Amino acid sequence: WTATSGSCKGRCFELQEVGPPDCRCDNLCKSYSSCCHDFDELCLKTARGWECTKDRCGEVRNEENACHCSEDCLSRGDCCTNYQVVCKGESHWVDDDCEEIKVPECPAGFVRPPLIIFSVDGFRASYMKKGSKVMPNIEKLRSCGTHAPYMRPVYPTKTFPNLYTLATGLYPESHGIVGNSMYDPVFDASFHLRGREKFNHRWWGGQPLWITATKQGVRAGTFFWSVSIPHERRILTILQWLSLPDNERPSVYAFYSEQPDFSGHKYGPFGPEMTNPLREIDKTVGQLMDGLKQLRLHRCVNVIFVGDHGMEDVTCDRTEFLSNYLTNVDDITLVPGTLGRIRAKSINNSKYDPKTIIAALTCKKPDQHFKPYMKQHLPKRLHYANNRRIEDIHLLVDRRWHVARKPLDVYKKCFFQGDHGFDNKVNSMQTVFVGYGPTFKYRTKVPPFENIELYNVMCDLLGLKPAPNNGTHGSLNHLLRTNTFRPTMPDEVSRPNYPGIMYLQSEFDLGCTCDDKVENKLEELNKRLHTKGSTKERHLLYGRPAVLYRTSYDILYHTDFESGYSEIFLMPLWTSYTISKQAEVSSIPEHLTNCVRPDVRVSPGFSQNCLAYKNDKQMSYGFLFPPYLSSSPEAKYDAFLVTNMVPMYPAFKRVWAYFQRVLVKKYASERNGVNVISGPIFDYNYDGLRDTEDEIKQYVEGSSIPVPTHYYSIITSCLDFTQPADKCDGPLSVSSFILPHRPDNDESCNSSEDESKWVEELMKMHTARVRDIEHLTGLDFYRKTSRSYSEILTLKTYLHTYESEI
Ligand SMILES: *[C@@H]1O[C@H](CO)[C@@H](O[C@@H]2O[C@H](CO)[C@@H](O[C@@H]3O[C@H](CO[C@H]4O[C@H](CO)[C@@H](O)[C@H](O[C@H]5O[C@H](CO)[C@@H](O)[C@H](O)[C@@H]5O[C@H]5O[C@H](CO)[C@@H](O)[C@H](O)[C@@H]5O)[C@@H]4O)[C@@H](O)[C@H](O[C@H]4O[C@H](CO)[C@@H](O)[C@H](O)[C@@H]4O[C@H]4O[C@H](CO)[C@@H](O)[C@H](O)[C@@H]4O)[C@@H]3O)[C@H](O)[C@H]2NC(C)=O)[C@H](O)[C@H]1NC(C)=O
Ligand SMILES: Cn1c(COc2ccc(S(C)(=O)=O)cc2C(C)(C)C)n[nH]c1=O
Ligand SMILES: [Ca+2]
Ligand SMILES: [Ca+2]
Ligand code: NA
Ligand code: NA
Ligand SMILES: [Zn+2]
Repeated sequence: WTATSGSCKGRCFELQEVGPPDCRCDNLCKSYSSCCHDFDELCLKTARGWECTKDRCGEVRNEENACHCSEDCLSRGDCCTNYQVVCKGESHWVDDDCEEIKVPECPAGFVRPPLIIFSVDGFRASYMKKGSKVMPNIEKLRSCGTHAPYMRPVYPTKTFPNLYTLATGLYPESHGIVGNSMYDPVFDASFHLRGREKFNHRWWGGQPLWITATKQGVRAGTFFWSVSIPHERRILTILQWLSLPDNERPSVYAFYSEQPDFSGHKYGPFGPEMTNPLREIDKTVGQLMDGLKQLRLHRCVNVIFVGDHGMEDVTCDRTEFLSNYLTNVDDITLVPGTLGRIRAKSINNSKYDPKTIIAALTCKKPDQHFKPYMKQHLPKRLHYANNRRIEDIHLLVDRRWHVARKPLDVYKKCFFQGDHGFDNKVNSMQTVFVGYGPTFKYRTKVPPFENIELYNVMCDLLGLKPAPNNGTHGSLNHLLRTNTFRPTMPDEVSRPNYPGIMYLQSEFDLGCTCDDKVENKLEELNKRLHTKGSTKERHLLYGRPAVLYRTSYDILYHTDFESGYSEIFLMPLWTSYTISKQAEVSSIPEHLTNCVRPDVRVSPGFSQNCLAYKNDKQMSYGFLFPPYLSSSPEAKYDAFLVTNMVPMYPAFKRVWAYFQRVLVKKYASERNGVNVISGPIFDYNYDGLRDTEDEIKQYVEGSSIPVPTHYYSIITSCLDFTQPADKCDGPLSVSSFILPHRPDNDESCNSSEDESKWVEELMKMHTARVRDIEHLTGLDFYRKTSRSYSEILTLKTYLHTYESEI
């Protein structure tokens, strides 16, 4: 119930929410069906439109008008945004030369530069160049402020998950808005675009920027705008709030546009109908900047122009139907479109079986345009699994396609020509970032970055402490002139042991064999040096990784590689080695095919054993430092130490052996040497975070040897590839991956072919940031470089996409 009989007189767009059943005059009242009777009359004036004209200049104030051109309008804070241009001979902001804003130039009473977040829905990154001729205001912001060539959204590349990730710094699995449609089995409740359930607070996790500001005494304007309130009125409302007395005035404001997404769905991303929406968004930017210039705030406010996701060409005829795959299509519920989520239609149906659904959807048609995954098997870079609202079965849909349950859903539910939601590495899904103002840099281009990083920067711009989030604070310091965040490196929690030779060969009973009893003061002293770390500077180029949790581990040195060996997990946490451009690849000698050697530095009790692998009929083993890249026949024997061995399903060893034998040297050739750090990851509860020993669900049969869920590699070289990786004087270049450790290659439909046709494609799909490996391992990399810490944090957030140029 709402007693809509109270009044909005002098309450229009009030900032406080008055409690039911008293009628509301705040922006959300429309959405709630609760505005006072006179809200439209008083608060949504439209008389005479939005622009001053010569005849209106100096007019007698008529309170009916949408905006004013009377002499008193500046002191009332309610002139039309073009007032000073039309009536007072001023220029539009866009027509002014850009001039560096070295310090905030703010009216008296302003405690800090206000922040205005101008969000545009479906604004694809390439509109900035492709539409530049028709967006002069946006082009001025872009060229004069700080901009990236694109900003990476989160998956799924849908509106609500991205807008709320921008507001919170969290992945959707953590903030809870995992789609624009969701079912929460604990609540037994459904969230939809239409309707009221979506306003219930239990959907919205984390702490969004307006709540962060409010808790810390910084006032915020509205972020959600009722769809019926025209953009011109939204802008006028922000400018009115900016004229409030100091103690009442917000410091952070948001404007939202439903365009160009609305038209992009109808016309496609580059439909000729798209020019007009771009022009109209640019005109709204110009209204805002003219309005700020009138208020003498145009060199005071920081403005962020940011999008939620892009837009791809998608038509009704490019739809895959699950009814062409599944016999039981009526026993499932599908969340459809540019991603699929499948769960049982009835929880009482005990014939429902996810395994048979996955198999029926796997590589069943030659040009199949989606791929099924259990959510824990999705690429870890999507961070899309740890939430009960994400169904166990996920379909990753190819760009330009949809998936639906049955044909009748697509015509009895072509209209549309655009859509979005695909993998957030896809070029068409990328979106925009420009920052303009005193706190941003001037005429500065920054590399692409992920939208999860922006919350921390928005908090920096407002003087706020961010709530805990998934940004890496400091990684975007290069966007900023002032207010940078100067992080310290985390403290190492566990110090390593450095064991020497402590065990005789006969103390081991591992069931291993090696043909190595093949026998010198020249060479003997030299090999002793290698075991004490004499080549460590060659192979550990950026310092040893720090272990950020409590554990027991040993540093082991070798001619060709260094490792941090866990006594708890019986294998390395990390193995580091450098491969120069000149390195040669060799084979494993015949006499050494099954060789595994006890490591006399590490007790039998803290070693793996060969018998466990013999007995586990499903599990084989591989090596972290590859025997193929040994520096000499004699150094090769180190690669067969039991302390370099890790458990590997035979199907995965196909992938691993091709990476080690072919791709590492290919990368060293291309990049002028590479440093590689490789290791295991254990994430059995798919939370993106290192498992403790009691979370491990699978061991090599009969043993305490844990089976990794993934294997990672971090591959680093010099950004200036004229310099070799091991003699690099400037910035670094990195690429990394987190490969799932699976017992089949069902993910790769072409896996019956030679590894040259499918393995690198797999690895590209599982590209990762170093930060993702840090969360998964409790390790901190790049501790000893010559580079600034913020530059290293930017490096650790980098993701190599193998997408073509934007
Ligand atoms: C991205 O950044 C985020 C933010 O930094 C990282 O997420 C944090 O990760 C922590 C570890 O996973 C997690 O810490 C837990 O907090 C518990 C208290 O949780 C509530 O309070 C906080 C603080 O206000 C709140 O934010 C939480 O919000 C979640 O929950 C509601 C839903 O109920 C949602 O609305 C919201 O979206 C959010 O959901 C997300 O997180 C939860 C987990 O909290 C997931 O389940 C969801 O799927 C979703 O992803 C909560 O309201 C605290 O109780 C936990 O403590 C247990 O574990 C510790 C380990 O230290 C142990 O010592 C304790 O004994 C305790 O165990 C007991 O409970 C167990 C479970 O019943 C039981 O098994 C035991 O036997 C014990 O009885 C834990 O400390 C933190 O909450 C989240 N924060 C957020 C916002 O998500 C995230 O990891 C980063 N991602 C990456 C990849 O780096
Ligand atoms: C989608 N949407 C809106 C605008 O909603 C937002 C606009 C901007 C920002 S942020 C944080 O990017 O500045 C967040 C939001 C959420 C949805 C979080 C409240 N109004 N109406 C409507 O349908
Ligand atoms: Ca959107
Ligand atoms: Ca985990
Ligand atoms: Na075996
Ligand atoms: Na296959
Ligand atoms: Zn859309």
